Amino acid sequence: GVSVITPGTNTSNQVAVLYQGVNCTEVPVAIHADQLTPTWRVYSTGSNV
Amino acid sequence: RDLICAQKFKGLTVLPPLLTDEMIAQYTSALLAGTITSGWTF
Repeated sequence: GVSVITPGTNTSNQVAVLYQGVNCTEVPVAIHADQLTPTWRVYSTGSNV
Repeated sequence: RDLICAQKFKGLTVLPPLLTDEMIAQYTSALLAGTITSGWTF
């Protein structure tokens, strides 16, 4: 599961993404290769982990 | 090596609770300390 953590669009458009139940040495890190689509999701980011 | 919790592959996962066992133990410890040292006043 993918969970999106937002403070509200009234406050800010920044979000935090929780990839539920998986490790993030294992999350796909195709950040600049998102247009090639190795993932079901299209969006990919490289923020603090 | 085969675990019964490999129901993830059929799409069935378990979410962890917000309060851990340590946090529930700290709440219980606070309740016990208040009950012993202050009665019903806390």
